[PDB]
Amino acid sequence: MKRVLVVDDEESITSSLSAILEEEGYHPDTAKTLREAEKKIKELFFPVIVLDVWMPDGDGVNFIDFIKENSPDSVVIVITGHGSVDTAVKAIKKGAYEFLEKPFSVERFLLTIKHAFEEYS
Amino acid sequence: MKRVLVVDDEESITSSLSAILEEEGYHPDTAKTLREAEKKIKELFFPVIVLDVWMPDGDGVNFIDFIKENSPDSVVIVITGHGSVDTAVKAIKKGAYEFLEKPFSVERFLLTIKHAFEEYS
Repeated sequence: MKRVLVVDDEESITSSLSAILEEEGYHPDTAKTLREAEKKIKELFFPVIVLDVWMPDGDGVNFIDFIKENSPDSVVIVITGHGSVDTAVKAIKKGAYEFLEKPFSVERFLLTIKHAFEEYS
Repeated sequence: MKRVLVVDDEESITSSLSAILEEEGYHPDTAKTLREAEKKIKELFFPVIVLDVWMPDGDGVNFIDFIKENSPDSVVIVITGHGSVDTAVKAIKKGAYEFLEKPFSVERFLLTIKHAFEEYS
């Protein structure tokens, strides 16, 4: 199942990214808090999940630790508008399949998901 | 033996980075061509090597493929002044332990090596 969970305190963004995700047949999700995404993350099977860095509860880079703990085969994408090569690297070796800034187009956004699964396989 | 090979068509840079590397007891090296770094690479044991992207023969990101072929346990660092998050990621999953732009300070430069080994272990 092309299930995907988009975690972002910005309903404005998730709303858009959710339109393109649901269009490809995928199941886009929204989460304003990580803790909430963790409860369901362990209560259901999620192939690929998207979690930005700019989080209210806590950064996303560190959030991976939990995922890689209760979902090693799982793949999560880290995105942030602040931009940073340093944080990007450490965010790639943690549990981020790809690092994309805040602004993104369906072209690069869709390519991320499609590859997110194929890779996980 | 704290051996390190810095590949950069810029003798001006390698000259500096080589001063700090040799200071820590490491053995800094310079290479204006990849092909040359490949011959010696398979002619000796190299724990950590640094290869920038801006190369005359060919990009460094793709160069990793060769290393990961005749040196999987080996760790190489990819650096480029052009800067790019996209290329950075793909350069991290290839064989780059860390991604640092052109300009760098001994503080971040030394930290890369020190961790380069410890990590490889």
